[PDB]
Amino acid sequence: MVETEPVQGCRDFPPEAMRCRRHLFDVFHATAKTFGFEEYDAPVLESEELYIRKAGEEITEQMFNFITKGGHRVALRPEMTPSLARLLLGKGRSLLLPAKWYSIPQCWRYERRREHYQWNMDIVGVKSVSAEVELVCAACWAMRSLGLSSKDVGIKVNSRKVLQTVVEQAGTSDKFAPVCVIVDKMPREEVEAQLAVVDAITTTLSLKSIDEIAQRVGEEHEAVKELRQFFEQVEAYGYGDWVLFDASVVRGLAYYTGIVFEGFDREGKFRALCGGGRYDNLLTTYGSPTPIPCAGFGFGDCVIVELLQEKRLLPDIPHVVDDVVIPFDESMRPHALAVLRRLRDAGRSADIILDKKKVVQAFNYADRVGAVRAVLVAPEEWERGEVQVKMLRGFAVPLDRLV
Amino acid sequence: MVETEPVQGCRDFPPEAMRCRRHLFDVFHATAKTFGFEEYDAPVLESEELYIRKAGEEITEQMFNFITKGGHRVALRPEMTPSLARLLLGKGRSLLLPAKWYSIPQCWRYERRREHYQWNMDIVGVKSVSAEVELVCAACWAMRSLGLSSKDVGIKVNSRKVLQTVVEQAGTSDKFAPVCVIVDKMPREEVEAQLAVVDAITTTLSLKSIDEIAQRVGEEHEAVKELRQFFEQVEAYGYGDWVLFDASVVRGLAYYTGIVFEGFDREGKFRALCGGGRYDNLLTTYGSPTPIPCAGFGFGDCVIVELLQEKRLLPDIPHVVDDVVIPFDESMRPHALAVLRRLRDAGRSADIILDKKKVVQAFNYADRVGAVRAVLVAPEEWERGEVQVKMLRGFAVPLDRLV
Ligand SMILES: N[C@@H](Cc1c[nH]c[nH+]1)C(=O)O
Ligand SMILES: N[C@@H](Cc1c[nH]c[nH+]1)C(=O)O
Ligand SMILES: OCc1cccc(Br)n1
Ligand SMILES: OCc1cccc(Br)n1
Repeated sequence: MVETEPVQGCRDFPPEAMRCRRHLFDVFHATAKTFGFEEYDAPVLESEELYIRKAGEEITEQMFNFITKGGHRVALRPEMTPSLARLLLGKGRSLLLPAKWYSIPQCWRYERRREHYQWNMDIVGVKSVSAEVELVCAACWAMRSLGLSSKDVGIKVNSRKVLQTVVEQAGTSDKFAPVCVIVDKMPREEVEAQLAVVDAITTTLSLKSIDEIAQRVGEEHEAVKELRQFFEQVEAYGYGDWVLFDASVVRGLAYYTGIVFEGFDREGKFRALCGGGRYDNLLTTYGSPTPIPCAGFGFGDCVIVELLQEKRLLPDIPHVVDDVVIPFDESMRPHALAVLRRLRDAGRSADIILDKKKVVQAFNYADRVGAVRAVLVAPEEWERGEVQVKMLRGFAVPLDRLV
Repeated sequence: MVETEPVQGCRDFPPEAMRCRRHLFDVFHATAKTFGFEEYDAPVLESEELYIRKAGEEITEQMFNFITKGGHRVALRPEMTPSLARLLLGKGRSLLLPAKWYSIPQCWRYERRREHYQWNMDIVGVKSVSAEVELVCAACWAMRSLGLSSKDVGIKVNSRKVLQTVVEQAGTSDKFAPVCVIVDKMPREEVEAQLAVVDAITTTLSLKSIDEIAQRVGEEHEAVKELRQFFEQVEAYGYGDWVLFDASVVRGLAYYTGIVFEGFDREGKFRALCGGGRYDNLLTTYGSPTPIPCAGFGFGDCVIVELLQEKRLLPDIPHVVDDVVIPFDESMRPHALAVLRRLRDAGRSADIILDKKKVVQAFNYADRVGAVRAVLVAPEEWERGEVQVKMLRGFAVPLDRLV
């Protein structure tokens, strides 16, 4: 027998599991539409070059790469943001701004799971914190659409500019991104050893509010005015109970320059539900002649499902279909087919019993596939221009009155 | 600057191109729902073993394979059917039958395009030709939903059992599948040379009707009764002008045992639009203790788009959004945000102008993103509990009357 299990660290999605995934994705799609984002996509396969950032990122360290037969260094994408930037840079001057683009790519890694799907939402060409406001609200919106509340989850919000200022007011301005990557890992003894290759860092990470950080850098330091505006806008949109300040949040990615944020469950049981931030320099580093402000987030398909399961928000939903058409016997098949065509022509989902079987087993089959209605096509009714209809969740009906 | 082009033989889908793809996929999905098929998925990455069929298939010859860091022979899937069978075999006795499963996987190759998406539709556990009838009708349905008619396209239909009988009545019963693979290629001189490593084959390929093939094997040879039933059922479903007999159609895949079929444009300008057939032995060869009848097709995303472009059936459709909310200035942002929340709460798609800009440039922006309506939020109206609304495809309105 063949190996029936999927390849290492990858998931199968038979119909039952696929209905769950599709329930999650319907939300990602519907939230994007609500928020005016436009869908895009790009090859899962990208040049390895794309991801050579040299900051010790976990995401790049764990890159699922290989060499083609032609000798080209390639990778299954570990994230989407670099692909987005390539696309943006490819368009350059022709792309109208601002742009709001989303996608739900499968992303990969090698080392546990080797794949996941990740909802990506990004705003391009918006300088102001309104971009981050909308992104954080979109993530809250999706979580709320899935049945969660602000009692279940929150979004922690910070700015890297603060640490930047503390890095700046202290000793280069060359390695702010590596430091973030290390500080993101916060085993204190281990983290400090990595930073050797500091006290103001730990202190400012532990500062508990905007007022306390305003004391450290001024009531108008770049980062203070943005956060107050951010919290003020989220407040005004009505999702104020969903967001809060947390100075320990920097994220693991090199390219964030400004506001960063992270979704979490309020019980402390799970990893981040989603993660994002402003990355105003990425496209400059890809060789863009003009700086392109950007901001966005990734929202994985696994952590959220665990949370939804824990909260009893992922009930199995069975397959449904409107009609199951049942030939009384094989002589009625042509006529049953004509009825099938009408039902489908009217926008109904409909099966016809494909195999040879007895009526009562056809009815049982109808029940098992979650049919709302069974339509029996029998000789005596057919000559009266009728079928027998029966609701499952039988009285004779004219063919025209079925739809 | 970074390489802005995608990796060799792969396609980018910026919003414009993605709208086209999504138009095609909406059809694939909606047809599957109409026909009662259930969605499933599986990893793009599969064990190379899965595809070792040793029949000289083009699809396996051109397999995008590699070795992992752990030394495991793997491949980006060249087709989906083997993945389906793995899943089916994994379930075995627990899977209720019949089952109707669909998916729209990206599939890959190495050699031109290295990737395409392919709608897959398969019926499992149905012995009779009704399976093939429904599959062929589903493909016609999708094409018709895309604007095509039976004047534009058809489906050629055959059975491999005929050639099987001619192979059987002639000299082993071990290499029927390799012969199909060669005969599928029909450069006559080249094809005959391959078959050396025959006249009844060419003759029967050139037979022009069911009556002529019935003369060669009997009015009830397995293949004759099935085809008459097939054409009779498709006729009864009302798609008789879409289908026809063609004895030269065998398809390139080793595993087809019965009825095979192929979609084509009636002008002779394009390759096959879709391709499928019955494959009643595949799961036996994977080690299933019980024979599992199966039938299905693949329907690519490229040929169909070319055809639709040629027929002027793929007009660009611009982005749309219901509302664009416009702060009169920054002081109105909080209030504009509250309005944004209401609109979205009511199921509308809505943007808010994120950047600082003048009203008339906001209105222009609204027009460019395809907004149905612009909602101006200005101080004088706001204190009257109102905004200014203006249709694009402005009169004052109470906040409650916007939805
Ligand atoms: N690529 C980021 C998410 C993101 C999208 N846009 C900005 N950030 C991640 O994987 O965490
Ligand atoms: N795998 C086939 C299509 C198919 C699906 N089911 C049966 N056949 C192909 O690539 O042509
Ligand atoms: O960002 C972590 C990550 C990247 C790719 C795949 C998986 Br699973 N996890
Ligand atoms: O069946 C031909 C095929 C397989 C995989 C990818 C592409 Br493009 N074409």
